[PDB]
Amino acid sequence: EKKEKQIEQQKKIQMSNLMNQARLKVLRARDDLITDLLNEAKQRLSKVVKDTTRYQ
Amino acid sequence: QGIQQLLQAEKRAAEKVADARKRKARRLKQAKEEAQMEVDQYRREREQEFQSKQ
Repeated sequence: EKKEKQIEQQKKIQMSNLMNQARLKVLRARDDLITDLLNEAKQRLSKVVKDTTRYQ
Repeated sequence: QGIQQLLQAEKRAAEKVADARKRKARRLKQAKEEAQMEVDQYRREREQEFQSKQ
């Protein structure tokens, strides 16, 4: 009951740590989808700076 | 004669309480060690439940 209950707890920590890293990977994947959207917006505002009549 | 043969007849019964005690010398010690040999049931159970870990 020490050999069995410890490995059942340690597996259940291991399973719960797997869903934590799976949730944090897809949440961090949602960062770069917004980060490049802000990055390409920074590029497309520079094209407004290039032409003069809309920029002034 | 009478009295000397009677005390030697007692030594048959006087050695019978030694046969009483040797039957509680041997039986006490011999079955303690097969009550020590039941740890082999724990040796086979641990490696069989090691497969449950495996």
